[PDB]
Formats: sequence, structure tokens, C-alpha cells
Amino acid sequence: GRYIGPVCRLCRREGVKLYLKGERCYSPKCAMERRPYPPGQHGQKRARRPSDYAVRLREKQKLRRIYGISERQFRNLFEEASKKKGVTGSVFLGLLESRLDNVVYRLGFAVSRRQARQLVRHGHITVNGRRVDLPSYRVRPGDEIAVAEKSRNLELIRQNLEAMKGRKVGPWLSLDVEGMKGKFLRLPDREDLALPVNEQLVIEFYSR
Amino acid sequence: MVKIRLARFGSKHNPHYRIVVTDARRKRDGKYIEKIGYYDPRKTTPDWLKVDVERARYWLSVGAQPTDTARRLLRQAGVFRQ
Amino acid sequence: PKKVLTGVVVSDKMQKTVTVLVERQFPHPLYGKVIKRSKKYLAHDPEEKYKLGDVVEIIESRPISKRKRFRVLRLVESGRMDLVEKYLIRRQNYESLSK
Amino acid sequence: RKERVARLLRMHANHREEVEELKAGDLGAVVGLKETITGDTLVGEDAPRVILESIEVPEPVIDVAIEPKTKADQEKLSQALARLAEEDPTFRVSTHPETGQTIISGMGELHLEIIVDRLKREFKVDANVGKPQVAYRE
Amino acid sequence: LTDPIADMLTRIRNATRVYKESTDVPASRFKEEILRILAREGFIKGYERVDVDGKPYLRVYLKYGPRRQGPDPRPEQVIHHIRRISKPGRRVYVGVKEIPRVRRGLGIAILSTSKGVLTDREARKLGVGGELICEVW
Amino acid sequence: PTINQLVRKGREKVRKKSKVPALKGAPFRRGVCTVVRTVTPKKPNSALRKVAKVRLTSGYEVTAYIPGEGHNLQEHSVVLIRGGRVKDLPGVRYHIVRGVYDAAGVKDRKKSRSKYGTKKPK
Amino acid sequence: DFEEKMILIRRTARMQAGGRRFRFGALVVVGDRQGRVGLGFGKAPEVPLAVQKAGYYARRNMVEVPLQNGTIPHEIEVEFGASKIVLKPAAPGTGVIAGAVPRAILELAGVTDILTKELGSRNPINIAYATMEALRQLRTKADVERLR
RNA sequence: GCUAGUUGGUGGGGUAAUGGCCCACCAAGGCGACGACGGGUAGCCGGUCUGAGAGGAUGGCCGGCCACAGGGGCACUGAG
RNA sequence: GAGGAAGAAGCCCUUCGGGGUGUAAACUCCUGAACCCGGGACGAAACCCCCGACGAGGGGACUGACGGUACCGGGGUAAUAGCGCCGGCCAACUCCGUGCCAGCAGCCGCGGUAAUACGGAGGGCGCGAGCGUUACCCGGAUUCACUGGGCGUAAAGGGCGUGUAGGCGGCCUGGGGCGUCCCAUGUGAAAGACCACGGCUCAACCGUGGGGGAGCGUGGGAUACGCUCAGGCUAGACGG
RNA sequence: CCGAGGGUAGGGCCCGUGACUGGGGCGGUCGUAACAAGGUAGCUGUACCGGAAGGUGCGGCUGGA
Ligand code: SF4
Ligand SMILES: [Mg+2]
Ligand SMILES: [Mg+2]
Ligand SMILES: [Mg+2]
Ligand SMILES: [Mg+2]
Ligand SMILES: [Mg+2]
Ligand SMILES: [Mg+2]
Ligand SMILES: [Mg+2]
Ligand SMILES: [Mg+2]
Ligand SMILES: [Mg+2]
Ligand SMILES: [Mg+2]
Ligand SMILES: [Mg+2]
Ligand SMILES: [Mg+2]
Ligand SMILES: [Mg+2]
Ligand SMILES: [Mg+2]
Ligand SMILES: [Mg+2]
Ligand SMILES: [Mg+2]
Ligand SMILES: [Mg+2]
Ligand SMILES: [Mg+2]
Ligand SMILES: [Mg+2]
Ligand SMILES: [Mg+2]
Ligand SMILES: [Mg+2]
Ligand SMILES: [Mg+2]
Ligand SMILES: [Mg+2]
Ligand SMILES: [Mg+2]
Ligand SMILES: [Mg+2]
Ligand SMILES: [Mg+2]
Ligand SMILES: [Mg+2]
Ligand SMILES: [Mg+2]
Ligand SMILES: [Mg+2]
Ligand SMILES: [Mg+2]
Ligand SMILES: [Mg+2]
Ligand SMILES: [Mg+2]
Ligand SMILES: [Mg+2]
Ligand SMILES: [Mg+2]
Ligand SMILES: [Mg+2]
Ligand SMILES: [Mg+2]
Ligand SMILES: [Mg+2]
Ligand SMILES: [Mg+2]
Ligand SMILES: [Mg+2]
Ligand SMILES: [Mg+2]
Ligand SMILES: [Mg+2]
Ligand SMILES: [Mg+2]
Ligand SMILES: [Mg+2]
Ligand SMILES: [Mg+2]
Ligand SMILES: [Mg+2]
Ligand SMILES: [Mg+2]
Ligand SMILES: [Mg+2]
Ligand SMILES: [Mg+2]
Ligand SMILES: [Mg+2]
Ligand SMILES: [Mg+2]
Ligand SMILES: [Mg+2]
Ligand SMILES: [Mg+2]
Ligand SMILES: [Mg+2]
Ligand SMILES: [Mg+2]
Ligand SMILES: [Mg+2]
Ligand SMILES: [Mg+2]
Ligand SMILES: [Mg+2]
Ligand SMILES: [Mg+2]
Ligand SMILES: [Mg+2]
Ligand SMILES: [Mg+2]
Ligand SMILES: [Mg+2]
Ligand SMILES: [Mg+2]
Ligand SMILES: [Mg+2]
Ligand SMILES: [Mg+2]
Ligand SMILES: [Mg+2]
Ligand SMILES: [Mg+2]
Ligand SMILES: [Mg+2]
Ligand SMILES: [Mg+2]
Ligand SMILES: [Mg+2]
Ligand SMILES: [Mg+2]
Ligand SMILES: [Mg+2]
Ligand SMILES: [Mg+2]
Ligand SMILES: [Mg+2]
Ligand SMILES: [Mg+2]
Ligand SMILES: [Mg+2]
Ligand SMILES: [Mg+2]
Repeated sequence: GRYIGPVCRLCRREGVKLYLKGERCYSPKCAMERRPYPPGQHGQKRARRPSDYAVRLREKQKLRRIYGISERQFRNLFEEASKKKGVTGSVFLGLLESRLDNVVYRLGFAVSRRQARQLVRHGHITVNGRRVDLPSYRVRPGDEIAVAEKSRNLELIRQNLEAMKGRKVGPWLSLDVEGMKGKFLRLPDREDLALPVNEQLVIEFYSR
Repeated sequence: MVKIRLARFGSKHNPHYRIVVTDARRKRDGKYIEKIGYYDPRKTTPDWLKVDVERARYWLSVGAQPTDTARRLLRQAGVFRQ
Repeated sequence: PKKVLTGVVVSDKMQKTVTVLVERQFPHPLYGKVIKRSKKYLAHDPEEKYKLGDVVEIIESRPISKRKRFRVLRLVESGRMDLVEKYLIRRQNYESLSK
Repeated sequence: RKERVARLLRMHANHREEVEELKAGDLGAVVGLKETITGDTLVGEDAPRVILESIEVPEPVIDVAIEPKTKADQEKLSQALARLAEEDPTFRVSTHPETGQTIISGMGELHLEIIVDRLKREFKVDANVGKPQVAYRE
Repeated sequence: LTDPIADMLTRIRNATRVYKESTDVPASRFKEEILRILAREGFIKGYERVDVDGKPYLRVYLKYGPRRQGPDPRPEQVIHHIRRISKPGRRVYVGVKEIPRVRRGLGIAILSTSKGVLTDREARKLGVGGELICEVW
Repeated sequence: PTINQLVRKGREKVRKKSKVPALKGAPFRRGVCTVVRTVTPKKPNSALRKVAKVRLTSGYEVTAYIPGEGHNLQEHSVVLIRGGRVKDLPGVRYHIVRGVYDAAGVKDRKKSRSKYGTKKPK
Repeated sequence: DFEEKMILIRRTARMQAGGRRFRFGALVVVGDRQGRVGLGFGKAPEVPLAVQKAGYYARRNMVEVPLQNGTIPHEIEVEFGASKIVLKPAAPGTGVIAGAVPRAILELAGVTDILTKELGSRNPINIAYATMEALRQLRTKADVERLR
């Protein structure tokens, strides 16, 4: 299953804050604020020119790592995109976004995808009033991404909810707070998002 | 002889028959002569039957004898109403 | 339908039967160029009226012996000994393809 | 490794009896097993994967060298006494450091006798036997 | 001679890369119908049915672009490329669905059919096909 | 070649040769050791490699490499083997699979244990 | 200004009495990503000099390449003496499907969506010089009609 | 280079039925470098796998046809 | 899972100042895979009996292997991680040991006292209930080249003619319509593949619908090119 | 009558193997033929000879002067 290990080292080699921890990432106690070189014995060693392939590897690993998904599940998604009509890039990221547990986090129900996954798994979320414990659910435009209202009386949903009374979830989303619902109206546009990922370099990865 | 019956398709604990006319002495799921409509016993979507009544007539007339639960689904959607 | 093909009689030396050479053309499955192939048919002449050079058509038919499953539908062109040699000169060419 | 135990026998005087179970502290016979050998523990699947106390004692007392005559059928013997060694675990095959001959070793004359006599009259073996060669020196 | 057609286009090609004002090819209706095309598509200025020692020829009036600036003055070509496709060795015949699509549009591929010596854009609109005669860009 | 020539002669499809014939198409084969000595390799190397000549159940006799440091193999060792030549060695075209049959794993092996037939150190 | 990517650095050698003397060579593509590219090959007795000299002739040798939405107007196939490069026009969703050599010279041509394939000698120099001449040969509906 | 039921014919047996399928007689034919005869290997297709494609490669499971039921030969009963 | 130090211990590295593993652990709290109780199926409505007419339509009854399982509800413990690789290709670097030994190896090659190429270690890269290897098929292989290759010197022009079969074959008009092209029609089973929707909490799996193509049979049609037949030329070829 | 097949006799094709023998691929002894005009220009088809590379005749090629 998921990567589960030490998770600062990830960004460290990745030359980029991937916001994986959630409540501590903004804190100046984060790893990347203090040591933004790669992990282990050779970080402050003067980097070597990165091969074209390194470049695409490193870059693909960046994304794959963000959504904290297996290389198996990831490629199968990416593979779906190509054959889907139109732009492999967008659609991937799209389909990559259109998966449950990353919804749950874009709607600040939980703090990181890591915390988000646990939410979905533990049944503490629901879609259309039906409980759904599967971190993979391809959420489709229209759905009613609740919280199990038997799981409404719980210290941690409250916490993260309460801290989302009027921040703005992406255009494609509608956090009806208080009642702990949400809604997924629109699979993202390319422009609709930013993450430290050149959407094309991944396509060039698997083009090998 | 020539027969109307349910040739099972689908999967394990996922029945999905496919009522059909074939030559008795086939394999159940064998080469059928002609499809005349499905049937989903567990009733998992509104359409768990759609006998092509226009047809089911033609076969009963030139020979086809049916399962004592093919009529059940055939009589259900009355190919039999006078 | 009963298949109809067309050819020259290359052998009348049979009793109530003739040999009828048939070319068909088509392109090569890989190389596209058009090729000829040909196939000699044993065809039923009940009235023994078909002779050499006799370009004729033959019709698919109910069998009359072994490998005689066509009969001649009609005389179409006659006396084409040039296609008779076009075969006999190849046929005869065989005597020098031995060892 | 894991094994199926299809049926359980019990040998009587004049008949075999089928049984459905053997309680602790009782002997009988099981059909089904395939990789099993004498000197081996055996437990139900989800149990303390313990190994029973092996056994252990006497080293062989008599030693006899065997010569594979000729010669592409030495190894008719090579696979012969590997079938043997899990059948009898008291003889001991060895090949000599110097001199390079094959040295079956045993629990006694008699023991070597039949083992040898088998090796031929049951495996054909093109071979003869006798006194081991001596590793000399200058 | 074995391929009058190839000879022709190859008279053009041969003559253009040395920038002859015109070139004469021996005559045929079928050759004209194709020449009619080159002109009508802007590959040549045009052609006429002249005469040498009383043997019907067609003069073909070639066409280029400007002189260019640099160490190579020589004008870019109007007919850049023009090769036989169907051939006496290998006949090539396309259906309408099969009809190829030259240089992503900017070139053509003349093709004999039972409705004239059209072009690829033409045949698609005239709904037929045939012996893919050559291709030009 | 002209188009007639290919109508005529065709083109010849390539026929690949096996480099492990003695496998008879198998993934691995079992054998009994007929000889276990060492051998020297060719220029520019220089060593004493540990080979075993092995009688296969396909009834081929072949000679196989033994990987690792130290082996427990000898005459009459029932062994299992795999495709894999050894470059420096004339006529070795298989390896012994370590940790199978009478093939021991390797004492004190820590990295790449799987390729040397070696269980995991507690 | 432009962007530079060295494509090929390499150390050749000449012979003279009492030993071999070297002479580093290097092949560098230069570009805008908006339509202007260039390739130059400088060789000096030291790596960087050449790497910078290659860049001098790089700018001193540029190419049009007119993009159609991040792609080429017409499939082209130029052979540069044994080396032969093939460029195909590709949809917005594809990518830069090329080598490293065509890949660089395509990326900094601001190509984003191409299909390519190196036949022949795949010598990086020669393949480079080839992908260049092929770009230089590109044309649009306009120039095509202009000439007609 | 292949061929004496070999290729054709008349007549007859046989079959649900055509036929050198089988039998008598007559003719002297039939096939072959477009590869006969012979030797090797193979159950065939829907498909499957790969490939940009053209193409290669492959036929387990599932669906269809074939073929065999320890090796052969036979016939019975029967709509079969 | 969230928090959790300018960052414990041990180990690794060091120019001996420090660097690394490392927020990783400990530690705080929050959720709660397993398990424990309680309920508990869809798959099964016909065959039959009853009114009717043994028909149409109506009504009544029996029957579940899997299964006390799926799922639903209550309670509810921090709860397996492993394999390959880290000279180049190819992503990942140091110390020690070894000293053409032991070994590695897919190819190039590496090992003869300072080995990022063997062996261990720390660290690192990649995958993750899997990771590697062996065998085989297609790919890379435009290296049997139809798409899409070649033959002066790299493998490759026959020692040279003459000619059989074969392949190919000038310019004009016409007949035929064999190739070739066009429309219609039949066939191209079901599964699969493909696009849409939907059933299992997702997916794999599975159901419904759509879209069909090649290829062949049949009918109609076109006539340029290829063919064929008929006639004419004289630029090829032959002859005086 | 045919007929499984059994037998008798003579052939043909393949596979395994064989005292001994032929060269071939891989990992010291004798000469120095080739590579510079390689110290006799080289190679060549053939022929005869010589421990060996080779030499020599005839004729050929330049990929030699
Ligand atoms: S804190 Fe969040 S952002 Fe900073 S390193 Fe750890 S994970 Fe990356
Ligand atoms: Mg609870
Ligand atoms: Mg790919
Ligand atoms: Mg034929
Ligand atoms: Mg007859
Ligand atoms: Mg008869
Ligand atoms: Mg053993
Ligand atoms: Mg050496
Ligand atoms: Mg060495
Ligand atoms: Mg042993
Ligand atoms: Mg220059
Ligand atoms: Mg070239
Ligand atoms: Mg190379
Ligand atoms: Mg321009
Ligand atoms: Mg009769
Ligand atoms: Mg017969
Ligand atoms: Mg007879
Ligand atoms: Mg006679
Ligand atoms: Mg055969
Ligand atoms: Mg056989
Ligand atoms: Mg077989
Ligand atoms: Mg390819
Ligand atoms: Mg190929
Ligand atoms: Mg099947
Ligand atoms: Mg049989
Ligand atoms: Mg049996
Ligand atoms: Mg039998
Ligand atoms: Mg500090
Ligand atoms: Mg510490
Ligand atoms: Mg420290
Ligand atoms: Mg943690
Ligand atoms: Mg609790
Ligand atoms: Mg029920
Ligand atoms: Mg009644
Ligand atoms: Mg219960
Ligand atoms: Mg189950
Ligand atoms: Mg519960
Ligand atoms: Mg814990
Ligand atoms: Mg790996
Ligand atoms: Mg890799
Ligand atoms: Mg690297
Ligand atoms: Mg030190
Ligand atoms: Mg040592
Ligand atoms: Mg290793
Ligand atoms: Mg060292
Ligand atoms: Mg050294
Ligand atoms: Mg190391
Ligand atoms: Mg290595
Ligand atoms: Mg590929
Ligand atoms: Mg391959
Ligand atoms: Mg090859
Ligand atoms: Mg070709
Ligand atoms: Mg080549
Ligand atoms: Mg030469
Ligand atoms: Mg010559
Ligand atoms: Mg000769
Ligand atoms: Mg001729
Ligand atoms: Mg002709
Ligand atoms: Mg003509
Ligand atoms: Mg027609
Ligand atoms: Mg279908
Ligand atoms: Mg659904
Ligand atoms: Mg369907
Ligand atoms: Mg005429
Ligand atoms: Mg007999
Ligand atoms: Mg016999
Ligand atoms: Mg008998
Ligand atoms: Mg012999
Ligand atoms: Mg000499
Ligand atoms: Mg000399
Ligand atoms: Mg000399
Ligand atoms: Mg010389
Ligand atoms: Mg001589
Ligand atoms: Mg002498
Ligand atoms: Mg002499
Ligand atoms: Mg001479
Ligand atoms: Mg010279």
C-alpha cells in the first residue's frame, strides 16, 4: 500500500515543498524551510548535471508523490488519459484530481491527503448519503460528498471544518460548510490549478 | 427440438440470463439461433426483462417449446394475452 | 449461384470430357502488383462437341466422377491454338527442368 | 512447506481401516502427503511451527569405495543413491578429496552388502567395489 | 520507353533543378490531362502542343520563386517533389476512403478514375477513386 | 530487388537460434553433478571459477557455473540450473540456482540474497 | 534573450611525436521557445571555450521554424548523408516524441507536439545538422499559395 | 519428376443422395517449377499478444468446426 | 493519521568545527484493519392446487447448496514489509575489507594496496504483498526494408553471349467492361476490442445500447488508367 | 471376395553410435611468408615441388611501380 514512510525527505530530494504534512508545512519547522537540499549523506554536495531522463523521472515522481498513490494505480490512470478524447495532460491531472480522497482534502475536511485517506477508509465520509470507504472512487460531476452524519460528532472534522468558514475551494467545488457537505461540479481545467508539475514531462516519461 | 430458454451469462453471484431460442441439444450457453431478450433475476435495474414479443410469437408458432420458467418470464410480459 | 468460369480446352483426349485451362488475376497480399494464376478443370462434354482451342465457359455442377465437377455452359471463342501452345510450350519446357 | 492430508489409515493384522482422526499420542498411517520424510515434524497450518527434536546418534563404522566402471553411467548411480539417501539416512555417500573415488560408508558389512547388491540388481549399475585407494606422499 | 508518364514528370523534375525556361515532353492526351492539372494547381505556368521535326510535343512552362539572399541565390522550387506512385511494375489503386493526403494538405496527388484525371481533393468531393498516378509538392 | 522478384522469391523470415538447447525449452532443469572442479577463464581475466559438469534430466550433460563464494556441491549433488552463459568461460551456458536441491545458499550473505539462495537474517 | 542547451560534448585527439594531444568539441542548440532556433559547433582546446564558441556560431546560424499551435505544418523527411530525420505533425495532446538531439532542437524551437524518428546513421552531430535542415524546409499554406 | 482405381467412359452395386465410393469392360489418360511427389512440423477459426502501422508471433481458458476415446479393424441397432 | 527538536540514543561520515539517517523514533492526542454481540439476505417464481375453459387473465402454496456468508447496526486493539538496484547504458555515493585472490558480468568491461564495477556497512534510487531471475513471443531490428534497404572500393553484378517460360511495353479512334473505382442489398453468430450509459460502496469483473470495417455473394452504374478485341499512324525496332 | 495384422524376402530415408582417421575453433618449438620497394612488388587461377610458412613455371589484375 501507500508510501507511509518518512515524508519530509520526499520533498527534500524533490527540490520543492510538496504540501504533504498539512498543518506543519507552513510552519517554519517544516524540513524544507531549514534544509532544502536532498536527504542523506550527500545533500550539500554540489549537484551533477541531471540527465534528460532524470529530469522526467524526478518530475514524474513529484506528481505521483503529491497525490500519494502507487506507481501501479498512477500509470493506469495516466494510461486512461491518453486514449480518452483530447489532451492527455489535463485529463490525467483531471482524472488524478477526480479521485475521491483528494477531493476530501481540497475541501479541507482533513489536513493532508494522508489524513484524508484515513477519513475515506474509516468510513467517515460519504457520497450522496451512501458511505464509501474506497480511497479510489472516481468522483463524477454532480456528487454529494458529505461527512457520515454519524461521524459528525467528532473532534477532528470539526477542527478542520471550523477552519474553513469562508476560504475559497477551487472554482469546481462548493463547500456548504456547517452541514459538512460539499459538491463536485467541474473536472478541473488545465489553468484551473497549479502544482509544481510540468504536465508534459510526465507524458514524455512514459513516451520512452 | 427447437427451444426458447434462458442461456446464462454474467458472473459469479451476478446472474444475467439472456433468454434465447436454440436447439435443445446445445450447450446452455452455446451457439444460439437468435436472441430474443434478456432478464436479470435479481432485478438490479428497472430493465430486468424485455422479451421481444413481436418475435417470441413467431417462434411459438413454428415450433419452439419453452422452459417452465421461460414462459414465467414470457407470460410475465404476456406474449400470451388474447 | 452456380459458379461460372472461362477457359481454353487444352485436352480433348478424354472420353466425353475436356481439360479447360482458367486464368484469374488478383493483386499480391503484400506487394500489390497484379498476378496471374491458372487452374485446369475437368469438364463434362456429354455431346463431345468441344475441341482444341475452344475457349469456353464452365458451370458449377453436380459431380460426374472424381474431380469432374463442372460442365461446359457454352462455346464462346474458338480455335485459339495460341493459348494451347501457351501451355504446351510451358508443359514441354519441363523435360529440361530435371536432373 | 504446506501439504494436503487427504485420508488416514490404520494397519490391522489382515486389513486396513479408514479413520477420520488420530488423537495426540497415537500412531497410524496417512495418505496424501508428498514432500514428507522420516525425521520431520508436522503441524496443523495455523500452529506453533515447531520442529520436533530430530534424533541423532551413530556415525557409520565400515567404509567401501565404489567404482562406476564405464562411465557415462556413473550417474545412473548418482541419481540412484540420492533416491536412496532419503530412503535410508544411515549410509553416507562421499567422494574422496584426493583420488576422487566414490565412497559409500555404512553401519556394517551386511548394511553395505544389500545396499550395494541393490545398487546393481535394481539399478543395473555398471560398477564394481572394494578397498579404498590410499592418499600417499613424497 | 517504358513509362511515358514517369518519363514526363521526370522530364519536369530533371529540367527544373537546372531551371530551364521550358521543357518538351513527347505528346499524349493523357499526359495533357495531367499537365492541365499541374498548371491548374500552380505548379507550372502552363503548356502548349508544339512540334519538333513533325512529332507532336508539349512544351511545359516551368515556374519558380524569387532569387533568394545569400551565397546560394538559386530560387526555391514550385514543384519541390513529384514521383510516380502507381507503376507498370506495381499498379497502385486506392478507394475513396483509401485516398492519401499529401503533405498535410499543401501538396497534391493526381489520380486516374472513371470520372477524369482528378486530384485528391477533387476525388474526395467527386466521391470516387483510382490509380494513384503520382504526388506533387 | 524488383517487385516481380519478391512476388517470385519472397523475403526470408529470420530464424533465431537457441543458446540454451539443453533446456529443451524449459525455464530450469535438474541435474546430478558428475564433476566439480574449478576452471581458469580467458584473456584478460585470471581466476579460478567454480564450475560443475552436470547431467541434465533432458539427458544432456552440460557444465554449469556456481555463483557466490564457497559452495557445498560435489559429485552426486542433485542440483537445479538456469539459462545464463558465463562470458569468460568456454562452454558454460547455464548457472546453478543457489538455495535449491543440494545447492546451498551462501554463508554470510546480506545484499542481493535472493540471487544467492539465502533466507533473511534475524 | 535565448536559451542554450549543450547537446554533445566530446574529446577528440590528434597524434604527434611523443604522444596524443586533445581538442574538445561541442554541439550546442540555442532557442526562444517562441520560434527562433540555432545550432553551432565549436571546438577549442578546453571544454568551456568551445561550449561558449559553439554558442557563438549557434546564434550566428538561426532558423525560422513557424509553429502551428506548437507543431509543424507538414510532415517532412530530410536526409543529411546517411543520417535521416523524420518529423510528423502531432495533436495538442501528444508531446515531444524525439531523441535527445532532435528533442533539444525541437523543444527550444518551442515545439510542444511532434512525432519524430531517427533512421540511418544516428550520429548526434549529423542527426542534429539534419533536424535543422528539415525545420529550415518547413512551409505553410501561405508560402505555398504565394509560390502558386 | 508423381500416377493401374491411376484419369476418362459405358454398365452395375451401394447409399438418405452425387461420385473411381466399390465392381467388370473399354479408352489411354490425370498431375507437376503457378512447386506435383516426398520429407519435416502443425488441429483450424472468433480471437489473443505485440506493433505507429504494414507486419510479426501465437491458438491455454470462452464460442464454433474438426478429430480421437489403451493400439487397430469392423459392423449392429437406430431419425441419427 | 495529526502534532512532535536548530534535531535523543546507537550507527554512518568527517578537514575533528561539523555532516547524515531525521519528524524518522520516542512523546501528545484523533481515528479504529482484525476481532466481540446483535440482526441477516437478493438469487424464488414457475412447475402444482383453487375460480375460469386443463386455454387468456386472476389468486393461493411449497422449495436456498453457497449461508448465518455478503451486507446492515452496536461495541472495538496501533495493528505484516519486503525485494531489486546504486561503473556507463540507468535514478541512486561513501567508508572499510580484499589485492588478477575471492568474486561480478546483459554488453562494454571491473579486480595486480588508495575498487562509486567484488564482499560488508551507512546512506541513496526504484517498486511495494510483492520484488528479482530463468525460458519463450513481438518490440526496439529501416537487421528480409509492402509501408521501409542495398550491391565501384564496406556482404553483394551472373566470365560473356544467344534465347525458352515469364514480367514489362510508343501515338490516335472505337467496341467490350476483365482489372480499378462508385451506390444499393445480403453475409460478415455470440463473447472480445472500441465509444456511451448502468449493476456489484470503487475497480477488476459484469449487464444494456450504439458504431461498424475488411472480405466474399447478388443488382445497378462509371470509363481514365491496366486489360482484351477491332481499325489507323510512324517518333521504337527491323529491312532496302 | 475383401480384410486387422502376423510372417518371408529385397529396397529407400532418417536418428544414435564406432577401433581409428580428417581437418576445424578455443587456451611452447622452428623458421619469417604478408604489412614500408617488407628487404624477390603484391595478389591471382592452375600446375609441380618443399618441415612450415611458401617457392617456382604459365597466364592474369593493380588493390604496385
Ligand atoms: S513539512 Fe510539509 S512541506 Fe516541509 S518538508 Fe515536510 S512535508 Fe514537505
Ligand atoms: Mg464509533
Ligand atoms: Mg510506450
Ligand atoms: Mg495451379
Ligand atoms: Mg462418370
Ligand atoms: Mg459409375
Ligand atoms: Mg537428495
Ligand atoms: Mg591478463
Ligand atoms: Mg582483466
Ligand atoms: Mg551430496
Ligand atoms: Mg560548418
Ligand atoms: Mg544515402
Ligand atoms: Mg551507435
Ligand atoms: Mg517560412
Ligand atoms: Mg451409376
Ligand atoms: Mg479411388
Ligand atoms: Mg476395374
Ligand atoms: Mg487399355
Ligand atoms: Mg507433407
Ligand atoms: Mg511424424
Ligand atoms: Mg499434432
Ligand atoms: Mg517498426
Ligand atoms: Mg519488422
Ligand atoms: Mg474452446
Ligand atoms: Mg482410431
Ligand atoms: Mg491412456
Ligand atoms: Mg478404438
Ligand atoms: Mg545543530
Ligand atoms: Mg544521532
Ligand atoms: Mg549530529
Ligand atoms: Mg509520523
Ligand atoms: Mg478509544
Ligand atoms: Mg429468496
Ligand atoms: Mg376447472
Ligand atoms: Mg454474526
Ligand atoms: Mg465468495
Ligand atoms: Mg462497525
Ligand atoms: Mg506507531
Ligand atoms: Mg531494478
Ligand atoms: Mg531503468
Ligand atoms: Mg547516474
Ligand atoms: Mg580515514
Ligand atoms: Mg584471500
Ligand atoms: Mg552485485
Ligand atoms: Mg579500497
Ligand atoms: Mg588500482
Ligand atoms: Mg560496492
Ligand atoms: Mg554495477
Ligand atoms: Mg515502443
Ligand atoms: Mg528480439
Ligand atoms: Mg539479425
Ligand atoms: Mg523495398
Ligand atoms: Mg543495409
Ligand atoms: Mg576486398
Ligand atoms: Mg562482369
Ligand atoms: Mg560459369
Ligand atoms: Mg517473350
Ligand atoms: Mg501485357
Ligand atoms: Mg499501352
Ligand atoms: Mg467490373
Ligand atoms: Mg461480433
Ligand atoms: Mg457505476
Ligand atoms: Mg454489445
Ligand atoms: Mg492495330
Ligand atoms: Mg493385406
Ligand atoms: Mg502388411
Ligand atoms: Mg494375426
Ligand atoms: Mg553410420
Ligand atoms: Mg613473397
Ligand atoms: Mg618478409
Ligand atoms: Mg617479398
Ligand atoms: Mg608490397
Ligand atoms: Mg602461382
Ligand atoms: Mg626436412
Ligand atoms: Mg621450388
Ligand atoms: Mg607472373
Ligand atoms: Mg598499396
